[PDB]
Amino acid sequence: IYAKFVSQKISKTRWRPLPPGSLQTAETFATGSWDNEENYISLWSIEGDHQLLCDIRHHGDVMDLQFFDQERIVAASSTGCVTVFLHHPNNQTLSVNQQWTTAHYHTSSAPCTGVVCNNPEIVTVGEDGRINLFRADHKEAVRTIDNADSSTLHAVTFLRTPEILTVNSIGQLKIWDFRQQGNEPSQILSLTGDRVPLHCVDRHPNQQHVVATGGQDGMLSIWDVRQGTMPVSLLKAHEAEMWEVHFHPSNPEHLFTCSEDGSLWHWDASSWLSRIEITSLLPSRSLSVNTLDVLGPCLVCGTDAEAIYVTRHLFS
Repeated sequence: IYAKFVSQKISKTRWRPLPPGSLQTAETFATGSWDNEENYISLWSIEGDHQLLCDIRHHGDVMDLQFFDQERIVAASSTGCVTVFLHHPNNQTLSVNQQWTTAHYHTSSAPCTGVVCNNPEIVTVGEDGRINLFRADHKEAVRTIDNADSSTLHAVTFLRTPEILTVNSIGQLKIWDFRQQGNEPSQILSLTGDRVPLHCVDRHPNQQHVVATGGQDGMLSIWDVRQGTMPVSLLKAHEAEMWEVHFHPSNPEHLFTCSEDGSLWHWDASSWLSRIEITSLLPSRSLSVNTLDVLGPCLVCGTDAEAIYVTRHLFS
């Protein structure tokens, strides 16, 4: 593993997906920054090293970031705007491809807090309680659900599309479907109480009913949406907020979490619904680790020390 300092607090880091049926490992990743007057979305290509491929100014903090496909990156802004940026296949520059400037708003600006992609669909959530389904090259949302909750939506994942699951500031998981009538969830699960925000969620890659969430209190919870209103497992973990949680996409016996307390943990259960081994990957006294991504043996993460950490050799 190695660090590179980049003069911006990094909110989001994501690997560019590999061409289908590629045998090479990930080598390009995107970053989004926050807490600057001038925030950026940047692309980087790879003692290891990486260099700046191109960048673009982003208005507002980068609240979330996902690749939609190899060339399109979707960003959520603190302004409420959702933007598709295009990385050109031939000239490698970034440009604004399309956007929904009123994805989230108060009727005042409402941050877009989460986005997930399943090409051609894009799903977004925000502090206005709106849940949007967008499709590439459609000017208007395909569907918007106006959630009437007094809580704040913090993150979203697909279950089986067009079914989704959201988590909120009072510790509830809510399930929705964009084909549904009305604005109510189909099911709710939650923590014991209303005092513990959930900040992140990820679905298991092969078991569409299994999700992991991370909380204000640093704990990892595992849920089975077929089973009751409560978690299956509640595991002590970090000393402060868990900001992201990811199942490894090709071997989900591995799972990764990161925290405000400066930690990034590699959990190795090699089932989550039933002795898990944990390794802490970053140095002691790191500032908040805001984000991570993993693909094959490659891990990238970004911190409030204005650092990006990379390894392309997690298992060798």
